[PDB]
Amino acid sequence: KVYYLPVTLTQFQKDLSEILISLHAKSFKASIIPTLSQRQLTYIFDSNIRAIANHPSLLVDHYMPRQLLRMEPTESSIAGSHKFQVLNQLINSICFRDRPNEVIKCAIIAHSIKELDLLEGLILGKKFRTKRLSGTSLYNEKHKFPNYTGYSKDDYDYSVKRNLKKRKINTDDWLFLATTKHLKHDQYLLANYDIDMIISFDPMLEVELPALQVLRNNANKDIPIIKLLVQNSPDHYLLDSEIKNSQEYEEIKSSLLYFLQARNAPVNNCEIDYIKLVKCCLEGKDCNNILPVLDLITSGFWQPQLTKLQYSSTELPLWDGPLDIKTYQTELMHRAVIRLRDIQDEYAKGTVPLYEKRLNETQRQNQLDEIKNSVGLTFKKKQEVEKSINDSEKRLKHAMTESTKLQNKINHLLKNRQELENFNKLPSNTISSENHLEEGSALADKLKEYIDKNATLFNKLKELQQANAEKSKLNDELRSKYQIESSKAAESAQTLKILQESMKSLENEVNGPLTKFSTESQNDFQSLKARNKFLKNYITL
Amino acid sequence: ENSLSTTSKSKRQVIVPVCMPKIHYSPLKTGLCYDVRMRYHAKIFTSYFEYIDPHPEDPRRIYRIYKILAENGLINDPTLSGVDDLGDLMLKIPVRAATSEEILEVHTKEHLEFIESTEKMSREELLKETEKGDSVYFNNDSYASARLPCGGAIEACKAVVEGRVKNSLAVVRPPGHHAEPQAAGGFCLFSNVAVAAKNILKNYPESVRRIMILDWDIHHGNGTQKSFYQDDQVLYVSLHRFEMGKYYPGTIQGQYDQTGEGKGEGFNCNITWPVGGVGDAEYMWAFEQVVMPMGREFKPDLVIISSGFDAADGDTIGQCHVTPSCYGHMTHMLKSLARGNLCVVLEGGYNLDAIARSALSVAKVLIGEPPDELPDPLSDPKPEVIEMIDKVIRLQSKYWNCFRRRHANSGCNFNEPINDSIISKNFPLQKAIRQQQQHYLSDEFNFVTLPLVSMDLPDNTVLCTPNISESNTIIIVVHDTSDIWAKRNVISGTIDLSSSVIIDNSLDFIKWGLDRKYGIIDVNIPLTLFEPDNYSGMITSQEVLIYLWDNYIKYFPSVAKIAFIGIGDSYSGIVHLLGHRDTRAVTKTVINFLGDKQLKPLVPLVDETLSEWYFKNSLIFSNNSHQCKKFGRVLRCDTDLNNIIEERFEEATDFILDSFE
Amino acid sequence: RQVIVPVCMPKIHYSPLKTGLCYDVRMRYHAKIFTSYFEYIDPHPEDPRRIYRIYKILAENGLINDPTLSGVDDLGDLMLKIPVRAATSEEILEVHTKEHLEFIESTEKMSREELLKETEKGDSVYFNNDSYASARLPCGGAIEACKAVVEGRVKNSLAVVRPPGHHAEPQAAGGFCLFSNVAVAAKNILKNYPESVRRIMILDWDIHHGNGTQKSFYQDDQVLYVSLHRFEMGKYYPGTIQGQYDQTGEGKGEGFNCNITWPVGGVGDAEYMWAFEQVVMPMGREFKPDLVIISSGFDAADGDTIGQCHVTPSCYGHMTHMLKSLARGNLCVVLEGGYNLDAIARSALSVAKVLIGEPPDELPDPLSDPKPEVIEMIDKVIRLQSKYWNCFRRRHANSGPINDSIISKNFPLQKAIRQQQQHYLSDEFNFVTLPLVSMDLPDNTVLCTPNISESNTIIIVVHDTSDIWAKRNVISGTIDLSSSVIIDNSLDFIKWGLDRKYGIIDVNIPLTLFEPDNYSGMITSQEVLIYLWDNYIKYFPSVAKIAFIGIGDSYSGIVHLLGHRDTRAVTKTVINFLGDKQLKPLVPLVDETLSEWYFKNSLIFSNNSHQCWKKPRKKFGRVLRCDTDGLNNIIEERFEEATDFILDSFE
Ligand SMILES: [Zn+2]
Ligand SMILES: [Zn+2]
Repeated sequence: KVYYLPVTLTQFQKDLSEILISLHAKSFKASIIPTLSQRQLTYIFDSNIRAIANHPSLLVDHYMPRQLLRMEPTESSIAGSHKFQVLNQLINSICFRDRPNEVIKCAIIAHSIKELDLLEGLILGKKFRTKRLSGTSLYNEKHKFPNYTGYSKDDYDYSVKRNLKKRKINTDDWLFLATTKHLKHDQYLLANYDIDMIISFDPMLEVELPALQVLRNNANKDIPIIKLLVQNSPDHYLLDSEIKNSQEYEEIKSSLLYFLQARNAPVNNCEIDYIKLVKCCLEGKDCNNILPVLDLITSGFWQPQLTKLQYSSTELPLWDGPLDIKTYQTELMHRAVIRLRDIQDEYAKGTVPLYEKRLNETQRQNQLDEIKNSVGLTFKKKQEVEKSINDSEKRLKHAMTESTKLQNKINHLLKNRQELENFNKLPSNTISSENHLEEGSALADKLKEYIDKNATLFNKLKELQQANAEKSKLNDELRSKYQIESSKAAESAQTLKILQESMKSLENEVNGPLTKFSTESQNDFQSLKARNKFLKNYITL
Repeated sequence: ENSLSTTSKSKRQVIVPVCMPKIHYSPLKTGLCYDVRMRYHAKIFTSYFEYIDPHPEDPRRIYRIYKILAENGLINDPTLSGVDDLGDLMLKIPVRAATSEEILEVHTKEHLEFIESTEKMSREELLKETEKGDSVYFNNDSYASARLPCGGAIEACKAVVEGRVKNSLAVVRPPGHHAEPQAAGGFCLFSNVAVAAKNILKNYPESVRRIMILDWDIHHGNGTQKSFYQDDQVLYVSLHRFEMGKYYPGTIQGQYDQTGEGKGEGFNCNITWPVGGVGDAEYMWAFEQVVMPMGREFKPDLVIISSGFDAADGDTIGQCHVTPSCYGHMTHMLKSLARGNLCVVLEGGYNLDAIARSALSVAKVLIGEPPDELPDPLSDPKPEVIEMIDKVIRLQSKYWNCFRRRHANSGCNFNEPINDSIISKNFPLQKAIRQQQQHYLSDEFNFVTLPLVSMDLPDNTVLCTPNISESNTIIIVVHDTSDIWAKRNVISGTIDLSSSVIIDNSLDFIKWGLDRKYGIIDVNIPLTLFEPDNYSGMITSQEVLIYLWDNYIKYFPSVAKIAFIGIGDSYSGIVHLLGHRDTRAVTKTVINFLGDKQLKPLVPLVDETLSEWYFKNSLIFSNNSHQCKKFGRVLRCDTDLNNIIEERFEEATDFILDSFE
Repeated sequence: RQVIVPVCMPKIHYSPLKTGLCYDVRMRYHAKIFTSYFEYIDPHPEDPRRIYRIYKILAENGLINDPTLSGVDDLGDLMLKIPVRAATSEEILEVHTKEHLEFIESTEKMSREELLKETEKGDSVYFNNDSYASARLPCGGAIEACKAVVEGRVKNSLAVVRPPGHHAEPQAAGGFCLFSNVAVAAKNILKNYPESVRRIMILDWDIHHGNGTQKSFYQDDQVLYVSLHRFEMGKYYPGTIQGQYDQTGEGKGEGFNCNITWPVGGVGDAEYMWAFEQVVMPMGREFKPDLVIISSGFDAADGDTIGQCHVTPSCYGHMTHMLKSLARGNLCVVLEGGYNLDAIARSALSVAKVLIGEPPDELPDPLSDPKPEVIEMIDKVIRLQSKYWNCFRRRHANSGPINDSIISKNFPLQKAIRQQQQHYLSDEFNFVTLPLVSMDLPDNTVLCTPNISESNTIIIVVHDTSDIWAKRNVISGTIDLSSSVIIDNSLDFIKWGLDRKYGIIDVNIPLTLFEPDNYSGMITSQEVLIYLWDNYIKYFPSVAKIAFIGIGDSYSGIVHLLGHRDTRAVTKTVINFLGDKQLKPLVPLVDETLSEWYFKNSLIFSNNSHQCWKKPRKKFGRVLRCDTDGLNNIIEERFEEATDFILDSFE
C-alpha cells in the first residue's frame, strides 16, 4: 500500500521561488531553446527549489545552531512551510486517536540530516517515545525498547516486589526517525522493531528496497506508506510517471520546464479529513478520502512576477548575465533584502486607514448609545405626563358639571324674573337673581380658563408622543448604516492581520540563519523560555 | 568623627563584573486585550420601549472598564479607541478571529453550523431563536463578535506562556462559562475558557501539562465544568451560590459532591454558599482553608481566572457585599500560587460602577501594587458557611492528602461507604447503640417495636410497652442520643475507649414510669446520621410526631393523661405538634430539659388560648449560664446537661405526679 | 478627533520607586578574642563575614551595580542606598537604662585582661575595644531604614546589619548582643511620627527566642510581638520561663504577645506554612498594623548544625509574600542571626528577590504532613489566643471535671460493639460460639467456623475492641455521637481466610476501663489463650499449619503461649500489628532454640511515631517501622506483605 497527500506552497515560498526564477531563467532559456556551467546551474536550481519547498529556513547554506531548535514554539516553526502544517496535523491526529492498550509504532523517513533535525525539533515535547536511529541526536532520552535489610544477619528483602507496585509505566506510541541514505547503506534497521506505518517525508523513496522487503516479509499484515506530495513541483512529474499502472539530465530538464510552465497553475485541491484517514491507514484498507489529481495539463513564462501588493510598484532585474558562486550568494541576498524593505514599508503604511476606521466605529457606537438613552428618557417623561392628562380630564368634567348646574340656576331665576316683571310689585328677588347670574358668569370665566389649560396639556402630550415616535426611526436608520459599514471594517481588519503574519514570517527568516552576508541581517522572552517546568518537563533521566 | 574610617589611598580591584539582572518578572509589562468590534453583539428590542431598563449584558461594560484605566494613567489612549502605543505599564495584544479547528476542539459540528447559519437569518427567525433558548439572544451581527473572544483569550494566554508579558487582562465580551459543548445557554455563545485551555494543552506539551481554572463568579460554570469532567489535566475550582433550583442554573451538576468522574476523580471542586448575603469574611475563609492547599498540592503550570464582578457590593443580580480589596487579596494569593503566570478573563458584571471599581483594583494588583486594607477584619463568618466548608474538606480529604492528618480525618478511610454489609469495613455507630438498648429493654420488660410503615426510617425507632392501645396512661419520651465525655485525639480523630464516660440519661424516666403501671413510648431521632447528607433532625422529628399523632394515638379507646418529656433539640418536634393540632383534650403537661440549646418559639395555627395553656402547663429547665411569655415558664436551674437531670429529677417527677394527682 | 479622556500621569505609589538597602563596611570589627583551640572547629556564634557574603550574592545576580564590592552611591536601578550614622544617646536611652550606657562606655577604654574577665563573667557575650561605635551603628542604621520606609522615599527596605539585637535586655546585655535594635527603632518611630505610625507589628522567625524585645514591649499595647522558636525548657538557650507559650502579656498590654514553641527539633517547611496560614495571618489582619518589622534570622535553614532544621529558601519567599500582603506594603527587614554562610546567602537572596517584586518559587515537596506534636501545640496556642483575640472564637469552636460518683451508672458499649459484630458474622458465615468453661466471661469471647474439627489449616485472629471515629460538630464544642463510625479492623483477614477455605477462629478481648495500660486485659488474654490451647487444639485429629494474627494489644497472650508451652511442631507464623503500644517481650522456659525460632518466623508492624528509634533487641522478634501512623493506615498498607508472608509460610 502506497498513498499520497496533496500539499501546496505558501505565499512566502511562492515569492522566494519567484526570486530564484529571476536568478535562473536566462541560461535555462538558452539551454532549452571557475565561474559555473549549465550542469551545476540546473543542479543548484533543482536542489534549491526542493529546499524552498521543504521549510525555506533550509535555503541558507548552513546548519541550525542546535540550540534555537528547542527554543522556538510550534506556531513560529510551522508558519513557514505547509508540509510542516500537514505533518503536524497528521501527528496530532495519530496521538489523540481513540484507544484498550495499543503501543502502535511508526517510522518517519527524511532525505538528509537537515530535515531530520527540523523534524526532531518539531516533535520534541509531544507525548511519544522516540528513538533517533541516525547519529548526533538532540536531547537523547533513554527509552529502552523491550528486547529490606532491617536487622543484622537476617534476610527478608521484600523491597523488590514493593517497587513493582510503585513504578509508573508509559503508554505512549513509539515513533522512530531515519534517513534514506543511512537506510540504504545498511540493512535490517526496520526488521528488528516491528512497525506498522511509515511516513516518508521524501516522495521518491523507491518502494522496492531490501531494508523494506525484509520488513514486508517478516510482518503479518500489509503496511501502508504515506508520501507527502507537492501539488506541482519538479518531483511530482516523475511521481506521476510512477503513479500510473545520461538520462537524468534530460529528466531534470523536462521536470524543470514543466515546473516553469505550471508555476501559475490555477487549481489546487483542499478538504482532507484526518481521523477517518488515520483509521483507514491503521486498519489496512483502501482509503478513499485521498484525492486522485495525478497531474495538471500543459515566450510568456520567462518573466518572474511576485505577488501584487496595494501601492507597492516594484520590479525585478532578471539578471541577464554570467555568474559565480559568491556572486550568486550576494545577488540572492540583496534581492531578498530589497524585497524585505518593500514589504516592511508596505506593512507600515496600511496602519493609517485602520486608525480612521477604528475612530469612525467608536464615534458611531457612542452616537447609537446616546440615541438609545434619549429614547428611554423621552418615553419615561411621556409615561409621567399620562396621569396628569387623566387628572386634567377629571377637572374638566367637574367644571362642566358646575357649568350645567349654574346654567340651570340661571334659567330658573331668569324665569322667576320673567314672572315678577309684568305688573311688577317689585321684590328683591330680581336683585338676588342678578347677583347669582354674576356668580355664574365669574365661574364660567374660571371654567373657560380650566378647559383651555386642559387643551394645552393635551397638545403637549401629543407633541411629546410624536417626538418619541420619531426617535425610534432615527435609531433604526443608524443601525442599518452601521451594519453596512461593519462588513468592510471586518474585511480590512482581517486583511491587515494576514499581512502582519507574512511580514513577521519574512523577518524571522532573514533574522536567524541568513543568506551569505551580514549587510542588514533573553528578555523579552519571544523564544519560548518562560521557564516554569520546561527542562523538568523534559524527561531528564 | 569616628575611628573605623578606612584610610587607604589606592585603586581597588574588580571582583564581580556587572551583568544583566537574573529576574524573570517585572522588567516586563502586562498584556491587555481589547477591540472595538466586540461591541457589535446587542439585543433586539422587541416587545415595547423597554429602553428604560436595558438588558444586563450591555456593550458599554467594556468601554467603562477601559475608560477607568484611562483615568488612572495606566493607559495613554485619549480617543478611547484601541491603539498600539498604550504606555509604559501595559502592552496591547492583537485580537484575531478564531478558526474552525480551535473552535471545534471542544464543540461539535452541529453547533458551528447552527451559529454560522443564524449569521444571516431574517428578523422573525432571530426572534424565535432568541425566545427558544434558555436566556440567550441572537442578532444579525453575532458571528464575528462571537468568534473574537475565543481568539482574544487564546492570544492572551499564548503571550503569557511564551513569556512576552507577566500576566494578562482580557477585557472581553460576550461571556463564556455557560455554554455546553452541544448547545448555547446563559448569554454565552462559545465557551472561551475551555477552548483556550484545550488549545494550550494541545499546542504546548512541553511547558504546560496541568492547568488550574478558578471561577469566582457567583453563578456556576456549567460548560467549563462539563468540558473537563473526564479529564485529569485541568483542575476546576468554583465558588457559587447553589440553592437547588432557585438560583441560575439550578441543576444537580453544581452540588458540592460532584467530585469528578472516570479517571478525572478528585479534579473538580465546588464551594456552595447556602444563603445569599456573604461578604469578605466568607471568601477569605474559603480561600485560606481550601483553595490554597489544594492549589499548592496540585502544582499547576498555568492559572486561569474566569473572573466576574456580579458579586461586588451595590449589585442587584448577585446580592453580596464583596468590596474591591477582597478581589485584590484573592489576586495576590493566586499570584503566589504558580510562578506568576496569570490570565484574567472577564465574564460577569452588570452594574457599571461596581465592575469599574473592582476591575480597577484587580488591574492595580496585577501591575505590581500590594492590596489595600479590608474595611472590617472583625466579621465572624456565618455558621452555615463554616459547616459547609467542613463538609467540603471531608470529601476532598477522601481524595486529596492535604486535608487529612491536619483536620483530624486520618482515622477512617472515607473511600469505603459507611454501610451495614460486609463490603465495607466501616459501620454506623447509631445502629449498635439502638440494638443494645432494644436488647436490654426487651429482655427486661418486654419492650416491643412500633412500625412506622410507609417511611424510610430504621425499624427500631419507636419502642413501646406491650398492648399500648390498652394503656390507660402513656408517657412519651422523645429523647435524643446521648453525649459522650472523652478525649478525642486530634491527629486522627479516634477516641480512646478506656476513658470514655457515657451516661444514658433517658432511661431513669422509663424505669420510674413502669412502677406506676403506665404505658411507655420511647422515640429516638438521631442528629443527621452523616449518611444521607440532606437529613434534617427538625423536619424528621416533626414528621414522626405528626405521624404518631394522626395515625395511632388519635383512636385509642381508653386513652387519658398523656404526658410529654423532651430532651435536647428534639423537643422542638413536640412544640410543632401542639402548635398545629388541638391536643389539649388528653395532654396534661410538657417537660423539657433544654440544656444549653436556645428556646423554642411556640406559634399556633388554630386558636390562641394555646399560648396561655402552654404557659400554665409547661416546665422548661435551662442552663444556669444562659441568662435568656410565649416560651412557657423558663426556669434557671442551679447546677449547670446531666447535672440538671440528676438534680431536678425529683421536682420534675413531683410536678408530674401532682398534675396527675 | 474628540479627546474624551486627556492624558495624565499614573496614580500609584508602590513601584515607581526602588527598594532601600542598608549596608556599611564599618560593621565588621566587633569580634572575639582568642581563648582556646576549640574555636577553630565550632560554628563561631556570631561572625562578621556573614554580612559581606550577602552583599556579594546580590552583586552576582545583577540586583546591584557594584564591581569592586564597596559602599557606593550609584547602586543601579533596582535599589537605593540609605546612608548610616551612629545613633545619638537619646535614641538609645529611649529603651535602655542609664547604667548600661556607662557600662559600654567603660568597655570602650579597658585593658586586655579586664576585657577577658568581662567576656568570661557575662551571659554569653564577648566584648572588644571597638565595641562602642560598632554597637551604635546598627541602631542608627535601622532608624534610618524605617524612617525612609515611613516617609515614602522607598517601597520597602532591607538592612544587612550586625551585631544582632533581639537578645539584649534593658537592664544588661546577654546573648552576644550589645544593644537592642528593633526595640529602639520602634520606640523612636512611635515617638517621632504620631500621625501615620500608630501600631507596629514585630515578627521573629529566628530559632532562638527574643527575650529582649519581648521584655521591652511587655506592658505596651501599640507593639504586637510574635515569635516562633524552640522551647525545650531545660537545655535549649535561653531556657527560661518567659519563652513558654502561656506568656500572653502583662498589665495594660495583655494579649499583645504571641509565642510558638516547637516541642522537638527537625521541623521543615510544612510546619512553618501551617503556623503562618493558621495563626499569624488572621491575628495580623485583625490587629491592623501600620508597619511590619521582621527580626530575620537564618539559623533555621536547611543545612544548619545548631538549629537542626530543614527550611528551604522557598518557604522564606512565601512568608515574605504573605507579610507583604499584610500591611499597606511598608516592610523593613533587619537581619540578626545565622551559622552556616551558604544557607543564609541563599535565603537572603530569596528574600531580596521577593522584596523586589517577584512571586515566590515552588516548594520542593508539597506533601509533607507535619509532625503530630506541632498540631497539638498549635491547638493549645489557639486556645489562649482565642481567650484574648476574636478571629479564633466561633471558627475553631472555642467561645472564650466530669464526675467521680456516677461511674456506676455507665452505658457499657463494649459488649455493644462485639454484639453487633457477632450478628453479621453469623448471618453471612455461620460462625459458632466456642465455650471456655470454668471461666466467668461473656459467652461471645471466641467464635469458630463450623466443622473446625476437620480442617487442616487454622487462622487464629486475636484482637481487642474495634476503634471509633467521632465527628466533632463545628458550631459549638462537644462531640456528636449520632454520626460516628466503627472502624472494624479484623474483617479483611477473616474474608481472605474464608475465600481460600481455611479454618477460622476469632478471639475478642476487652479493654479495662479507667486504666493507662490494659494490664488486667493482658492477664485475661494470657488466661483465655492458654485455656483455648490446652482444652481444644491438642485434640483435633487432622491438624497442621496453624497461624496466629494479633491486632493491637492481646499479642502478649500469643507470646505467653509461645513461651510457657512448646508448639513449634504445628504452628508456623506470628504476625502482630502493634500500632503505638509498647513491645511485648518473650520469656522462654522450655528451650532457647524456641526463642531463635520466634525471631525467625515473626512479623511486627509499628508506627513511625513510636517511642523506639530515639536496634530493638532480639527478644521482640524483627519489628518493622511503617511510613504512616494509626492502625487502619498501616493495615491497609502492609496487608499485602502480611498475607504474602502467611501464604509463603505454608506449602
Ligand atoms: Zn455571573
Ligand atoms: Zn539565633
